[PDB]
Amino acid sequence: INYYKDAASTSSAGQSLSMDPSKFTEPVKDLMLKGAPALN
Amino acid sequence: INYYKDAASTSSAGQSLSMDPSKFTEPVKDLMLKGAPALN
Amino acid sequence: TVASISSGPKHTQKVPILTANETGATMPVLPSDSIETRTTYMHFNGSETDVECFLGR
Amino acid sequence: TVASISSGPKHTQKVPILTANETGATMPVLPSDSIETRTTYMHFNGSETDVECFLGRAACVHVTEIQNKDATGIDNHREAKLFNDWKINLSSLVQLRKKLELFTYVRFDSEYTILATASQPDSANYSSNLVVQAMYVPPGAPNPKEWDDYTWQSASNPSVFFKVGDTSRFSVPYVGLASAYNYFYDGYSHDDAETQYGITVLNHMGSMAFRIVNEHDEHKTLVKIRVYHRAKHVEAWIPRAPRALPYTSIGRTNYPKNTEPVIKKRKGDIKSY
Amino acid sequence: GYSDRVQQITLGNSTITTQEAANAVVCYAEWPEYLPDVDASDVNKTSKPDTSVCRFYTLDSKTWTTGSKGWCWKLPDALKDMGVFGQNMFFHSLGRSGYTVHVQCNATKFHSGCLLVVVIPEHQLASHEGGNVSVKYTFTHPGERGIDLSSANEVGGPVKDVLYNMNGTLLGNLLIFPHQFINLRTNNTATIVIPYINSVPIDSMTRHNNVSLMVIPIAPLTVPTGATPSLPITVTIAPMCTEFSGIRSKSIVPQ
Amino acid sequence: GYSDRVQQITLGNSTITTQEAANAVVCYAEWPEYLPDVDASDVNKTSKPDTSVCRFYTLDSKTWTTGSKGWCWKLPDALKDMGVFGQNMFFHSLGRSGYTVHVQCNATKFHSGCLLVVVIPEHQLASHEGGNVSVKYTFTHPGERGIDLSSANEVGGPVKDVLYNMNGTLLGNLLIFPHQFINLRTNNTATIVIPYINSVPIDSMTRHNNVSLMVIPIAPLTVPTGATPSLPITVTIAPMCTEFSGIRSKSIVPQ
Amino acid sequence: TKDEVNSYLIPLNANRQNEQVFGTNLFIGDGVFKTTLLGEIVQYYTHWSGSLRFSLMYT
Amino acid sequence: PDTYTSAGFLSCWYQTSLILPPETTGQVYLLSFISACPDFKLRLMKDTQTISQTVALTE
Repeated sequence: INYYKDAASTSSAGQSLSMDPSKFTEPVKDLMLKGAPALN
Repeated sequence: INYYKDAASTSSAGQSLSMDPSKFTEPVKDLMLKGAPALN
Repeated sequence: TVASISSGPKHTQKVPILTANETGATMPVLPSDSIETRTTYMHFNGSETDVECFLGR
Repeated sequence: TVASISSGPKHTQKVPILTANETGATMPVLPSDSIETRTTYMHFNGSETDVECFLGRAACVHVTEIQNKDATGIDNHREAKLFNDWKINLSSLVQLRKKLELFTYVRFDSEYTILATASQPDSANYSSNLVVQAMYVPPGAPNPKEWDDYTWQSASNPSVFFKVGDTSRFSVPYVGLASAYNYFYDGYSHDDAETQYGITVLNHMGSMAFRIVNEHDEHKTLVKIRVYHRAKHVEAWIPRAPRALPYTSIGRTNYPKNTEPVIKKRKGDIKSY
Repeated sequence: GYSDRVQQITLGNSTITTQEAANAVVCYAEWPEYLPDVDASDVNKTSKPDTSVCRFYTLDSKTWTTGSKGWCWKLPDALKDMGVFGQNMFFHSLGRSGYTVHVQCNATKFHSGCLLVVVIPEHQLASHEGGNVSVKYTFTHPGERGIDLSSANEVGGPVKDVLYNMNGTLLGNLLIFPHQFINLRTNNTATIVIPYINSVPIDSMTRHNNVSLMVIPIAPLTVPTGATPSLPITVTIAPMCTEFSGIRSKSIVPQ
Repeated sequence: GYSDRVQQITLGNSTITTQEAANAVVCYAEWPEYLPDVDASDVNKTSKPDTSVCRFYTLDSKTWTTGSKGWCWKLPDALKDMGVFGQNMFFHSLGRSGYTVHVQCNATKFHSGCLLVVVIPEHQLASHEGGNVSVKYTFTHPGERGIDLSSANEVGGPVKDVLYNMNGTLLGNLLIFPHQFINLRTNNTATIVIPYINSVPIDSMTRHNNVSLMVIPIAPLTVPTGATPSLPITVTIAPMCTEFSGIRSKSIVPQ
Repeated sequence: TKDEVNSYLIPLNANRQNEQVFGTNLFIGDGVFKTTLLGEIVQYYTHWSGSLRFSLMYT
Repeated sequence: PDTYTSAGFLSCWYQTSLILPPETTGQVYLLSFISACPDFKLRLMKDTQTISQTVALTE
């Protein structure tokens, strides 16, 4: 129950439960498959 | 939920969301169209 | 809500920027009447300028 | 969810453990690519590492102090700590600062808690009960000059009145001018040859002025204000390397000269355990 | 017969071929794109010179020697004088751009050495003075020359200490930023595509640089016996999806 | 209430309003348009800076006095230094453009005078020396200053005799070219839209001017009694549908 | 030097050519703008965004 | 007024020049107005520097 009118006044947000490290761990242009050779 | 009986005791009103500047910006008797000459 | 529409070159007989202020009106001229604009949205309602808000603290 | 699958002997032409790090990727290698594993489940979600959780607890962001005393003959209230302002910041006490600067741009609502306690360091008959006034002074508002100016009327400026010993709590929406806040900014306010670098006006979260509403009693009373800040509704972009050297200034990246080695030297060889 | 190894990038009227690449990085897995209306604020129609600005400019070459500490360029600064890109830059109030960065360094199978090529969004430098000394404008706008981390401290300039990234963080952790290594034994180029990253939809190109490109020797250069002890490093960079807006008189900037 | 008389032209980030126009001429009844593929030869994609080059540049003002003979500007020369139009010009090998020309001269209902405003495609000037003396480059590239037909013969310059249009034809017949009069009693501006006219699809902007704009007093200026005897004439011109192609190093031209 | 009806009037000189009639920066919360209704309201708020309409009536 | 946040300049020049009819003389004036387009946004209310006081008023 929100007792207040504005959105800033609500409690903390709830877990992204998004999670996708590939923008950080695999930003390569041509896709690399694990097990296939790195450099062909 | 109002806890009180009288109307003065309720919280602030809620946004007019009315908004019509023409009583102030265009109080002319004969309607002016933008693009048409001001004085004919 | 659009804050500005897209508008391009103009070569008209219809000039929205020439007016006669002696009339007492403020003609509703916009950026797109005199330069070439691109679309943009307002993203805003004018909530905090409502008189209830202005006199309500 | 499985944390590890079962995997047995391998004799392949398909080697997942040989890679080329020059590419910039971190290939997702697992225990089961190089030893024989058994199934196990995660039993865990990673709840408490969510950025909302990481930045979402109150941190002390500021300690100031004001006193209640006879202002009679004081030529400069501000200077007597008759009242005091604070331009809001999150980079003056380092604990929260290092946490925020793990990210480049950050967007959140703030919840402030203000604790005020009183001290009476010299002989008093009693402890008086003072009410503090905290005014939020956005840039362009008249700033208080005396502890009882017209400014304190605060007819258009949000202000909270609470008692010393108590706590005040309110929450302010994200007041940034841009879409997020840049705790880093590799720019200037204009192309001036001598303008300041790094410190910008899009990390301004306003500013706050404190005073005691009470007139003076016979003794003097020291009131010390602690402002706590909790981020709620957090959004963070672009992770960066954590801060290694100590901080020297609000808003610049500068570290102190003749600082000490930050990497612990081995007591022994490279070969040592 | 496609290898990760050979590549061709054609952009405008200019083409680059590498026969010894190590894939390419696209920052944060996003490719440069123009500014959508839903994200727009300024009402001005923007100018998109296209092929006259989105081509490859090769900056002047550096020389890696055994004593090198590393070099640093800022964008869009490094290009402030390249062809029509630069003119547009000084003439509009606001502009926006992504880039393709191609760093080149070839040697032989007897050399060793490894450079880190990294892009840091919003790289705010530190003053070597400490305290709250600022870093003057000119110092953070070296132009095509870039900053040479093995040059001496100057007054009003930034600190040039490599183990600290010019900001109080350790060299070792720069790997959290989009980056690629050039290991003479593997690699001979590094290519990174940079999407436009800012907290505003479009900004000023002169008062704010939005990425520093940094090339840092990490495993020292080691040449074969009686080889000349140095290799040149060349940086070629191409603006991509550039847009300029708010045209007028032509900025005048310090120094 | 639309009159032939009032008009607004908005082009780029600039707008012109006239409350005393006399219609507008569109050369040969054709409006500027880009270069179609069917007509193309150079294989290069062209650059269309759009709003950054297609706006109105106002050249410096002239002063009509009772002794004036007339002035002459060449295009694209007159604009060789205006904003990004000019940069593009020196930086590409080829370019193409149409223009809107707006000539302004206001007075009062007591003045008299009438100017001819005419656009001449391929106006090859004559040497005042006769014979086969050429007219040097600099002389036919006056820039924004234009040529002042009442200035003195110079050496290597063109002839400036008005009854002969600077080429051996009579002033009276200039009316076969797109033109408009400014008759103080009627008119206060002249506007001509110029489509691109050439025998090749695109050309060099520096070695060849494709139109001369000419403003010539024909009925002498006559001011009311004890009025100052002169009026300023202003020329504002806007490139329209401009395209540049074959970008490179940046031309260096005489003088 | 003292408020007068005359500071609302921008003067124009006959026969000058090429020259400048007036100049001002656009800090709507200060300077010329500051006492106007727009200026006066803007001052009740911290941030503004939007287009302005500046018109000149000739007399 | 703030730098980073600054909005530009507004200037006005003779394009050709003012010309008075016979029997007429002197300066002419322009009146200038300002208003906001429908585009406009204002936010985060605060107190105006345009009004202050030193003692409470009375009747």
